[PDB]
Amino acid sequence: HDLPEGFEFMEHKVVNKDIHAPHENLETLRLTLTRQDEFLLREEPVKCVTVTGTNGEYGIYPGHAYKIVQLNPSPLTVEYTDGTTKKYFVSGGFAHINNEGSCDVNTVECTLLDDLDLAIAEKELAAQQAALGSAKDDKAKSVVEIRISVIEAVIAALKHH
Amino acid sequence: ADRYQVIFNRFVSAGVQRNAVYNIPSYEKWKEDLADAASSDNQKNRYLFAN
Amino acid sequence: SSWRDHGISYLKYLNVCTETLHSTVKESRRAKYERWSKPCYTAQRPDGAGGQETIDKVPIHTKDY
Amino acid sequence: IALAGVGLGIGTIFGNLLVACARQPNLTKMLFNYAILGFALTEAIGLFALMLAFLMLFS
Repeated sequence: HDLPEGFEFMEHKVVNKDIHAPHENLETLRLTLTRQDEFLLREEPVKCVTVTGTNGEYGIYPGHAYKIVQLNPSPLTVEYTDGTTKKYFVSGGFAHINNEGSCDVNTVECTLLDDLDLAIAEKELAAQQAALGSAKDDKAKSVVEIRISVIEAVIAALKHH
Repeated sequence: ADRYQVIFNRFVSAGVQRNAVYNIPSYEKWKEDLADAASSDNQKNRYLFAN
Repeated sequence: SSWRDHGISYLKYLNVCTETLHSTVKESRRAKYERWSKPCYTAQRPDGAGGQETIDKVPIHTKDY
Repeated sequence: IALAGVGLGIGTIFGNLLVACARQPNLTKMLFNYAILGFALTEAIGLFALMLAFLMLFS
């Protein structure tokens, strides 16, 4: 009746480094990207990862100090040591940075920037703007503002490149 | 609520299915335990993450 | 931004953002992504008569937030 | 007057020390030692001025 803890099935535990330990110069960062409980990268070695948190943008490189970031709807960039850039777009979630050389970005929804379309965003933005005036109450206005902000961020990311 | 315990089923292989449990300590007491993980040497795996 | 002042929780904010993101996906991939948002569920309690009295503790759809 | 920039400098080090100890309690040994090492490299400058003061006060 010793209920096996669900985490025990997952043997890929997090590698945390002790404070007093000697330093190691790392050349790659182990990135773990997850969408709706589905990982796209499994401890992939990358040169750097750019993530847009609440306060601002962050460029995470190997050896970055341990930190927790609350992401916002925005693009995410991954640059490999080879010299290849891969861009996704996330709607939210958290990013955990470890001083040991790991970065786990678990987002509610992470989709390729290519999969998104421009005209679809434009029409949706117009509809939300029209519906904002006809908002039932304050809560509806805030919800529409959230939707508008997400669409604007998507459009800005597409127009950037 | 002191805790929320989710009991579900886990699928190891095509036929080996077991019962698994997720415990979610209520925030109020999770904050208190995160305190011990930040100060005392106790809980070393959760020292950096806690900090 | 302004949704916190109205009592909306963070999880509901995440759900709305994901639903909007899915609505912005192309038609082809929308077949898959849109499945990951549709809230097809309810909350019920069986009563003495056997009827499944539906509960209203939490809204199901985003529009009900 | 040079001591004004010295006494303040010490407070800055100790001010940072408390913050550092708050977010890395285990590594108090390194932080405290470095604080006292710097306090001596700021006290030196304080002694620099004090010597000139005594020279211009007793001569």
